[PDB]
Amino acid sequence: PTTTKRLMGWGRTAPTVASVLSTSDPEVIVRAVTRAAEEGGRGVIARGLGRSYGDNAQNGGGLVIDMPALNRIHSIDSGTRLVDVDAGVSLDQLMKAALPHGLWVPVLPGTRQVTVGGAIGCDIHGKNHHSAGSFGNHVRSMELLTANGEVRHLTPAGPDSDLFWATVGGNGLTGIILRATIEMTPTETAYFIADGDVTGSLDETIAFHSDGSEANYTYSSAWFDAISKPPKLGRAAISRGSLAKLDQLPSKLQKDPLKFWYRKSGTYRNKVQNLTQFYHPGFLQYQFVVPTEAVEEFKSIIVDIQRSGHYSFLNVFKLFGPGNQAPLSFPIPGWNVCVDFPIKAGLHEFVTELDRRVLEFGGRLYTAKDSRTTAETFHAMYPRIDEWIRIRRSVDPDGVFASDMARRLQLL
Ligand SMILES: Cc1cc2nc3c(=O)[nH]c(=O)nc-3n(C[C@H](O)[C@H](O)[C@H](O)COP(=O)(O)OP(=O)(O)OC[C@H]3O[C@@H](n4cnc5c(N)ncnc54)[C@H](O)[C@@H]3O)c2cc1C
Ligand SMILES: *N(O)c1cc(C(F)(F)F)cc2c(=O)nc(N3CCC4(CC3)OC[C@H](C)O4)sc12
Repeated sequence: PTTTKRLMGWGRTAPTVASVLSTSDPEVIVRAVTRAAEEGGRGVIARGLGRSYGDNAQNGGGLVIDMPALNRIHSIDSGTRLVDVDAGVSLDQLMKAALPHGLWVPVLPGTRQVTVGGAIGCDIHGKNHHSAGSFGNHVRSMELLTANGEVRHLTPAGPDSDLFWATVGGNGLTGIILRATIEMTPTETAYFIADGDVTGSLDETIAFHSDGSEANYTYSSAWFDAISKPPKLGRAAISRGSLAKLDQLPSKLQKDPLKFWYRKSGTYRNKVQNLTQFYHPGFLQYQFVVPTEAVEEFKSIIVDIQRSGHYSFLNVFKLFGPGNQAPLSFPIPGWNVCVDFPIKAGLHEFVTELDRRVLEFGGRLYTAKDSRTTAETFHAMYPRIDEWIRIRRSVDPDGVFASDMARRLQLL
């Protein structure tokens, strides 16, 4: 039942207070939206598990629908590879449910604690982006509650393709997704055949990813060094691989294939690994991508980070593949970097500086990772933003759907 609560992003900054609804009944959500439309307060926004670091899933003064309560899985079909799920279904929940059927979650982020609705809302990406694209590429259909109380059937190629692609990466600003059909990835096992490599510099890391080699693997990411001075800066521990076939597993693991003095270094070949072993090996979360061809410019950001004295120990490096049709979708082909800055004096001035260099080089920031950037910067980082706003207003003219991010980045 609707009640006032303090809500925060994962980064635990900029708290605001809102009214919160938690229901497993789609009809209560419809009535709440229609009621909010007829009364027109500060607005409605859907919330998933709250794994975004910023302010996209909160609406100070308004209403927030806690979506995790709406978590029924309707059907799993190995033949079509299709899965019909409530937007509040967890990726962890869906994984556990679809694995015995031989189906794999097509895009897996760093944590399995995200809703389908939040996966779509931020168009999440994973280690397999260069081969699979982002989460939006794998949504066959979705049911979207709009400001007028209508539930719209949306498809990537069909009649409402425009609303579909404005919803993907739309950060809940086109309405509340109630339900989706996801096309899962077929798999024989829950294991990876993996290669490990180590490089000695930023240049080597770049070159390693630049020789067409990435096409040999479905999944690829790397940790890199952001603390050492050149020539050691950028040296990386690269982890690449693909889902194993059954005949590639040792016999001891073939029993249960879909189950949930040596020198130890980062170089190995054709290693069989489970999900934990392949993935796993306050703080300002910062993520940016610059275009592939902007190699020297990308290098300059990494160098400047190191020179700045802001020291990040947890950094992820990935080469993104082609993007998709969503105007607000974060990934573009090019160099993606996640960095974790300990909060210190001068950090905020520095990230402001980083934002503008990313802007100049043709790059963008991720909505799931931001709480600080300015509206003029963000608009400029997404060339299709005005096209998106026009679509958003067509389905929500009176601004029934709103969030702290939407007011901050002027997305209404
Ligand atoms: C440890 C960690 C690792 C991560 N790794 C990755 C990664 O590798 N790749 C990556 O892309 N992201 C990553 N993320 C970010 C995360 O995947 C996204 O922020 C995701 O959107 C969070 O899902 P959520 O269910 O918590 O949604 P929330 O954070 O609650 O909300 C996200 C947005 O989606 C909207 N939304 C949520 N549910 C609905 C719905 N039912 N209908 C309409 N709109 C909705 C909200 O309005 C909000 O704008 C990571 C986060 C953490 C904490
Ligand atoms: N950046 O946040 C990031 C990018 C990618 C990639 F897909 F672009 F390559 C992948 C990625 C990832 O796989 N895991 C991340 N984690 C964040 C920190 C971590 C591990 C997972 O450490 C503990 C905490 C619970 O999560 S970030 C990431």
